[PDB]
Amino acid sequence: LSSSLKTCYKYLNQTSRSFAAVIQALDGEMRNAVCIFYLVLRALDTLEDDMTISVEKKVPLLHNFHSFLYQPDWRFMESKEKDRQVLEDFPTISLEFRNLAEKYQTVIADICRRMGIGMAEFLDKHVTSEQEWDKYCHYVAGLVGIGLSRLFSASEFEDPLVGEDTERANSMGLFLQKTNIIRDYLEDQQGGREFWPQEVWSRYVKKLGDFALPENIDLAVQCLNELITNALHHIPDVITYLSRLRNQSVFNFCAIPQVMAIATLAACYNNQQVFKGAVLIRLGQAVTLMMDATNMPAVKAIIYQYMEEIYHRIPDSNPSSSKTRQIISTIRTQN
Amino acid sequence: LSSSLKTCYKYLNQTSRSFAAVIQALDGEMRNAVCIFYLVLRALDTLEDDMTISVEKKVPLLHNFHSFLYQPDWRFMESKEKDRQVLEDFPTISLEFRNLAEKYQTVIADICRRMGIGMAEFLDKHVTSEQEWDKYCHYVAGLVGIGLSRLFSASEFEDPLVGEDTERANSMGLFLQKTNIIRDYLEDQQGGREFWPQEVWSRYVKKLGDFALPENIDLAVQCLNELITNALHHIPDVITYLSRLRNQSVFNFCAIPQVMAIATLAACYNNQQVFKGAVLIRLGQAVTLMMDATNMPAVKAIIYQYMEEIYHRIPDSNPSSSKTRQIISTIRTQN
Amino acid sequence: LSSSLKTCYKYLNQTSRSFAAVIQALDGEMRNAVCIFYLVLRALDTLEDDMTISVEKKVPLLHNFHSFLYQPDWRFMESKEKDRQVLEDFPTISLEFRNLAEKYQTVIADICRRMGIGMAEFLDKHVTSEQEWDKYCHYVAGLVGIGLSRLFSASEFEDPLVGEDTERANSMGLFLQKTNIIRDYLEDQQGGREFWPQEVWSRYVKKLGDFALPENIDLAVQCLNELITNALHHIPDVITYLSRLRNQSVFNFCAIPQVMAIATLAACYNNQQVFKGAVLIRLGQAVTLMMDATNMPAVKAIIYQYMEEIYHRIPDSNPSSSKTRQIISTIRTQ
Amino acid sequence: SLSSSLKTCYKYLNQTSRSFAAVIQALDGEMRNAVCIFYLVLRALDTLEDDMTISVEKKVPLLHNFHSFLYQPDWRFMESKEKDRQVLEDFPTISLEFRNLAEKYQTVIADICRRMGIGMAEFLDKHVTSEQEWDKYCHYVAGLVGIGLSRLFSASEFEDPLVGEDTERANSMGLFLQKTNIIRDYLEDQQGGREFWPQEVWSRYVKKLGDFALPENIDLAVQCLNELITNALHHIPDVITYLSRLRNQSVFNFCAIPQVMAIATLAACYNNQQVFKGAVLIAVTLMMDATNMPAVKAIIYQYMEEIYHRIPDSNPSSSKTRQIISTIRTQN
Amino acid sequence: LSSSLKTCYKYLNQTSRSFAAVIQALDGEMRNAVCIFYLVLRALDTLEDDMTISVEKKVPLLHNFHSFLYQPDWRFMESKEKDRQVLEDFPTISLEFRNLAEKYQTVIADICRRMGIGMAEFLDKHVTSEQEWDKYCHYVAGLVGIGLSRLFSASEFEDPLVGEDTERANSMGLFLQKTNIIRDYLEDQQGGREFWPQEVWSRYVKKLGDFALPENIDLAVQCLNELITNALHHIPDVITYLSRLRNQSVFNFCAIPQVMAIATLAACYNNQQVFKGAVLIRLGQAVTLMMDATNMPAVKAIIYQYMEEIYHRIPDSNPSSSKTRQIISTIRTQ
Amino acid sequence: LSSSLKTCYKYLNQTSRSFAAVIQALDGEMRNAVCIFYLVLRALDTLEDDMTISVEKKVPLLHNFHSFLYQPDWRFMESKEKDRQVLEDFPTISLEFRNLAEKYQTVIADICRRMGIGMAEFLDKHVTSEQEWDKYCHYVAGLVGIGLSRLFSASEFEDPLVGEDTERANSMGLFLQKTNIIRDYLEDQQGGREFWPQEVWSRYVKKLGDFALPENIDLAVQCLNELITNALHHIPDVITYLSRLRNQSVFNFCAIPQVMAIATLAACYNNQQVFKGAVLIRLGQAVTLMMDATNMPAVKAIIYQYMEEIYHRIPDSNPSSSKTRQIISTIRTQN
Ligand SMILES: CO[C@H]1CN(c2ccc(C#C[C@@]3(O)CN4CCC3CC4)c(Cc3ccccc3)n2)C[C@H]1O
Repeated sequence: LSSSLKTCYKYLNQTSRSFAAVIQALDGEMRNAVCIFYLVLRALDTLEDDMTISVEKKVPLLHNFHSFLYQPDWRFMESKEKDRQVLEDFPTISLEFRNLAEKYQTVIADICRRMGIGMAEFLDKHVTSEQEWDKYCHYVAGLVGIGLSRLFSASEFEDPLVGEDTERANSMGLFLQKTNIIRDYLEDQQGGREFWPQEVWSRYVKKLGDFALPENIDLAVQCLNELITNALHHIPDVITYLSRLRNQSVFNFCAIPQVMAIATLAACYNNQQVFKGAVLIRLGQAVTLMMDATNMPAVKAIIYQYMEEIYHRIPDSNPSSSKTRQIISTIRTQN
Repeated sequence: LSSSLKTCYKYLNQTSRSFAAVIQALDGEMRNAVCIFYLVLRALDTLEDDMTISVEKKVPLLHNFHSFLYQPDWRFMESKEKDRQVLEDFPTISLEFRNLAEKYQTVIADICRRMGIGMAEFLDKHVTSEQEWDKYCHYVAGLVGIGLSRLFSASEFEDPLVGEDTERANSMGLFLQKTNIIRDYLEDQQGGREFWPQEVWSRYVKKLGDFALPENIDLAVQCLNELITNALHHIPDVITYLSRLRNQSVFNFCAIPQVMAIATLAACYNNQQVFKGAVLIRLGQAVTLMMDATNMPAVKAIIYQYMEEIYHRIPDSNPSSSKTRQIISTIRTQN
Repeated sequence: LSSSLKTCYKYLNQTSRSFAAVIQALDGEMRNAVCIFYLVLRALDTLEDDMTISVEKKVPLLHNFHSFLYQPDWRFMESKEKDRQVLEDFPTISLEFRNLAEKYQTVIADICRRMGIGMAEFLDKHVTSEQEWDKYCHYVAGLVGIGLSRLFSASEFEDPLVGEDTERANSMGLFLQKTNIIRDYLEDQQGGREFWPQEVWSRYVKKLGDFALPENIDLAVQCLNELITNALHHIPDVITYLSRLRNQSVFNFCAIPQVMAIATLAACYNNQQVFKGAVLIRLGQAVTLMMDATNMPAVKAIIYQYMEEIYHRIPDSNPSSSKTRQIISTIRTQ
Repeated sequence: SLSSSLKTCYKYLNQTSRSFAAVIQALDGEMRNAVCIFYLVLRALDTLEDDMTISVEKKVPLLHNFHSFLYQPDWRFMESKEKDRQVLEDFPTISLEFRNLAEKYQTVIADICRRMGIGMAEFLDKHVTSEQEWDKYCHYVAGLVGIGLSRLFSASEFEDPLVGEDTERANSMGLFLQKTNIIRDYLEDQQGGREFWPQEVWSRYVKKLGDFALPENIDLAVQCLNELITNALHHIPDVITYLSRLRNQSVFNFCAIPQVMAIATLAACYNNQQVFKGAVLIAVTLMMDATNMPAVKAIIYQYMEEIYHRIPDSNPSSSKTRQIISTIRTQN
Repeated sequence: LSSSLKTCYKYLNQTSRSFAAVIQALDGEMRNAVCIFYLVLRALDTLEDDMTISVEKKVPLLHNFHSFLYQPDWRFMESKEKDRQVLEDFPTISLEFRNLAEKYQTVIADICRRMGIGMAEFLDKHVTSEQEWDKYCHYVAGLVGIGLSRLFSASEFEDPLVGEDTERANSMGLFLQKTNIIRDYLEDQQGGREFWPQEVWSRYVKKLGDFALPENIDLAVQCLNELITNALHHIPDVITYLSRLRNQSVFNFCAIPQVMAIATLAACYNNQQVFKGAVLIRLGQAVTLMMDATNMPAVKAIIYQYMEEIYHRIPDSNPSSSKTRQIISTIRTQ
Repeated sequence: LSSSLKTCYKYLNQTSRSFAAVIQALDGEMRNAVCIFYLVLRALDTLEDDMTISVEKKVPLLHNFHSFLYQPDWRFMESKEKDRQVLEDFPTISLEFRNLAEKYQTVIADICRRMGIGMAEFLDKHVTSEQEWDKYCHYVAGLVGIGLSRLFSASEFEDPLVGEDTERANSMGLFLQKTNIIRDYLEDQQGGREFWPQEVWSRYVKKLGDFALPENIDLAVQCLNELITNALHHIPDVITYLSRLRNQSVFNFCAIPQVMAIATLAACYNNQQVFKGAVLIRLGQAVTLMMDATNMPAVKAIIYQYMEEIYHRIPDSNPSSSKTRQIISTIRTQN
């Protein structure tokens, strides 16, 4: 009934392309909790992205963002990004945050603190190792999967296990983040951002930006398949995690984005287009045509169908061909 | 093995484009009760539309139609309409009506009696105020939502509350009827039928027929968007009503047509093609692709997706622009 | 993390174009049990189809196939089939089979044995009568539907009532098989074998190969509608059988294949393309574009929409029209 | 408000039914009225069969056409002198509600009424002789009813299609109840001039069935009582199988409770001289009711042991009784 | 292991002869929420019944009782009633109240607030019409059935439709209350408390206390039967309300007390003993002892047997005979 | 249709007045396993209790009994007990023991082995401390609770937790055993056996037999209430144990005997009749009557009512009054 809450949801739909719909469809207290949660992370993320903010002035913000949640008057009017109104009109957001049950804000604020730490940390460096890729993805998405699970277990809509297995929840976050990192190479590159792991791309070319160069299209695709193969290893945890949910609204919120990500990886696999523009979500085969992602067995079938689309297009001489068949074979056989 | 019951279903399939399937999919008792309810209403509508029937002769028929249900031999042989078979062979349909449990009989007859009254009432006039629009929609559709709701409750497949809350039931009907009226502007025009509320279109043109003329397309679309905005006010009730359903076959029957109507309004909003012919139902955003309208959370997600599709296309100039944002905001925040 | 199990699933995906995913989606012990069940039946079918194997050497292999399951070192390297890797490497499959629980093994073996016997029977004869056509289908598909039902109950993921209803489980199989046969006419014509009952086509033309003759397209399409009408008679049992299920993974597994088959028949009905080439699962109505085969009410709606897509195309010319409408009518009032 | 005719039917149900009104009224949705009406028409038919003031010549056509009177709106019978005659004199009210039932239910009920009428007519001139004939008679008046009820459960979709298809198990449900009642109502019937115990059985004990009423034959009476009960016990395995297939709670309650009461009646009558002098009066159990399958099994097993340890070694059925009880005990 | 919570359950058992067991049997959070709810109502009721508290002092206590839940030190030490311990040690009870989740606190406080106003309203008067009887029963019990329903839904153990149906929840309360009021005629008369509606008993006697007079036994039993007939009218709602429940612990909690009340009315119907002391629930027709009140179909059967017990004892001469038959007919038929 | 298996069931019904029915009602594989388990224990108990079998002969019989299960022809023809038939025809029982799945054999044999040793350990002594009472009861009943639980988990009709939590399984047996020992005081006394713990009764009289003396009735009842109070301490575990069962047949089997034991204790509490003969079912209350022990909530309510029947009788002057109120209070407020 609130006017500020009405504003929060307006922002959610303003800044979110993939989650407003499933968030708003969440039952009870999760609706506003997840909604608010998304808004604070957006504002936080909007800070790390504004390069017009000196590193000397930005480190503080990231580190003490979790504290601005309790500062009714706090805000930021010195941002030029496109999602500024959430910082400028942050008071409206912080307000609703404080209207949440403590237990929920005890989770959201903890994550905001821990994320701000990781984000600041990677502020003056790029991802080198695959281990550091995980690490970075942990700070910006893995902790969100962890934070979301704890919110679910806290509302009691889901068993406490969900919130306890930070590992599985971590994978949920990593799979989405890696998928988007892979798919947005060109966009990120043209923006001056580099997220692909140097220890992986340096085996192909001198510098990451070279993949934007058409003469390197063959090497680029090869690196793409290696990165995708890497992300595929999280699928086992995704299935395990999804298979433990019992609340329908929570399952949709969780399953749908994951399936959309898997669908994106299948479309991007061995696809030169990843280096020319944006990629389009191929719906599944003739079987998936008759099924959606709202029940576990169907989500399984859909995933397996997307694996065969990848498996069937694997180039014999691709340097990762063996690795790709290995993980896919593991996904087919695991139960 | 009843030839008459078989004949009824043959008729159901010959006249119901979008309901035969979901109707025949209803569990047990509701199947025949809803099939027959559709057929009798179908016959009533056929009489109501037959312009070759003099008013003086049509009024008593609409008024007394409900009584023919109990007259074994009653039938109408002077109709030229396409679906005239349900009138010429009414004895077959009325016979099955009399075979339904008494509790379903009383609901259908009562609704038929009240609908006939309202249909005759609007035979000599057109819709003036937006209030008359609601009254007209109530008589030919709202009452149907209420009738169906009463059958669902009486069958025990759904809670007593579904049949009791007539306002929510009424909204289900108004939303479908308003959507179809908005969608079929042109077709009705080329038929001497005017359903758009006078007190609304008279603010853009002086002759409803003027919207078909393109010197006014810009005004016609303004009127179009206003009416759609009116119709959107029923969605909160539609969500509330669907949220109370617990029987899957009933949920399918109720939700699917509602979701299709919402998809339709989104495909007509600020769309010039409405005044040039038929419109198509673009799928639902990337997410929707993975969601069937067979569970409440999914239906919500879908409904929100469409709301944003409309919200994203609101011209700042459109005279209803702020009302359209207002209702959409109320729908997305309201839990 | 078993090596041989991973291989079985590699063959599952390899040989099956439409069951792999739904099989891998099955709950607990049904997963490997049905996968293995599909591979063995696959190997067995591979033999029957291989025409290089003599009529005297084939019969034995068919009759004893079920025993090979317990004979570790048993293999077969003298086949020219595209899916011979299952025969050549049968030990990998027999091993995992032997790793299944006793309850599952029993079922699978029994079906293989009975199927074997049946397949041998039609090695020298042909599909003459419709009753005969049911007989064959019962052997190559009907019994499989029963085996699956039994596995569901044995797994106890489904009520004991499922495995008991052998009559409708058999119908599940008969419907799919008659459908594949009807849709795969030309490919089977240009292949050497004919599965369409002579008693039915013999009343249309003198040779099944004659349907491939453009100068008979009419007679062709008419014989087509006639057979399809025959397959539609199984739908009531399919609906009843599916209505009984309570496990989501089992329902998806049973319902999606059946629905696709129905979509198939609706595409083939009164269609010439069944004789020139192969058909497309043309889109469904507007409503169906909303639902998917994962819950019974939705499966009913989808079925009804295909029945109407067919019914509205019935030409009152067809010697079958009367019968086509008759069964659909029955399907509508159930 | 709605149908006062239906209210009259439930009034008759409670008027004529001593043991089923409550569980029938408790059935879910459609089964409720269908089973109520089914009970009432059978009750009218039985009232005609049992009325001895109606000559056999006049009675046979009524029994043969009863199933058709269901479709004759004004038909009724005003010459019955039986205590339950109100259902015949006001049959129009009952057939009216019978005709308001969905057709799939009418079909089942009329069919059972038709077949039962034929069977009842067939037994008006003859007595029950062989055990095979005893089953036949029980099939007509009760076996077909179990079959009828089962077909209604499947037709309603509250139970699996199998329930109505397995006519043998459904038939056993009826026989067990009817044999039990026949065994328990020996005296009452003898005093009414009606004989139901198989002649080929009681003849091996006395010359005239009415002799068991005589104290000087009590020992022989009890021996016969035990042979019949022993016979009746053979239906239990089928009863258990039947109940174990039910999935609807209201249907389970309706089917099991009557069967348990009948089993409790046999246990109370076994080797009991009371069956021949007056009326018979019906510990782990007392913590359980007959509303879930495992509990029903337990209750049945307890009753079986009650009979088992009471079996007189001298009794000539002694071995037959132990064998069937052992068979029930070890049955899966 | 809270000592204060330990004390609350101790108080629950000291004051509730017929609810402690089913309350302690409730799943998860409903357990404490309903225990506390019972205790605070027990205190409020003791205040209402204490005739040593003047009306001008009592009105504020009743009106503001709900606010006392949030006053840690509030308590009442001037009561002479038998259950005054909950009032004298109210802080221990209000403490556990404040420990309950906010969603439960809100429902309990709201019902105390509303009940406080209703009780106060009736301090200066006796129940007159049957409409007034319903209003009074609504205030002291109807609101509790409504409150309990909201607690069930708030805990998620029950569907939200349960708390939403205030009409039937209200009937659940009126039924228990009217039954107790009927049963306790004598005990209330000897206590100087009159609850039987005046517009009803004044048609039989000059003073409600006259029913305690042996020479009016006949006019007393008739009034008794008229009140029971009135109470029977809530059974349809009771059955409807119970059919909606899905959680076993909640079902037992709601069904058992209703069934005991039904057994009580049957025992009291046309029973002279009502005016000479308490009445014994013995009851049980054939079927009964082979089924208890823990599943809906059984509950229905048990209720039907009790309705038949009453129906079979309805005297022709009784002024309510027709009405009594009508309502039971309605119960058994629909 | 095995003649040896039905002979086994004949013996079960012949030697078990209160478990034969619920055992026979057990689902699938549990049925035979539990039937056989009961028979072998019945045979073992028949040896232990036979006083015509010398200590010299008995010790080897109790210690090796478990091995006789594997010896096809082992039998014992010198028993003078009433149930000697199971010993003389042991090959029939052992044959069926060996036909059970190996996993069940492991359990049954293990328990017979452990029980054998425990019984042997007590042939030469009486029960002294309360710690020893627990030990004796563990050997003859607690181990059975553990064994039965392991059979349930092995069969998979119950979760592995049922079999793993041996402490709760042990409590189920101790409760029943302690209840039987309390109830059978007088019968055992006239039998020459003493089971009441000496460290408890000695604090009241010189010899256990003195409680049977009319002049010691007051002291006797006091002792009785102390032992009963002791037994009540297992109730929380009984509730915990039963609350975890998922299979209806297993629930009935475990719950009914437990509730019956609770009713017995309630009936014996502060009851002088315990020392003049036997006692029985204090028929419950008004709430009880309306509920059976086939669902957990109902079992809880039934148990709580009996706790109150006891609570209501605790006389302030009983030496154990405070201890009795304490454990009962603990039983009331534990979730
Ligand atoms: C409460 O939710 C329900 C509301 N629904 C409605 C509402 C109204 C109608 C209608 C209608 C008509 O009067 C309009 N027109 C077409 C059908 C009849 C006769 C002429 C219809 C059509 C209809 C369907 C089935 C039986 C009767 C009518 N459906 C279906 C669910 O969304």
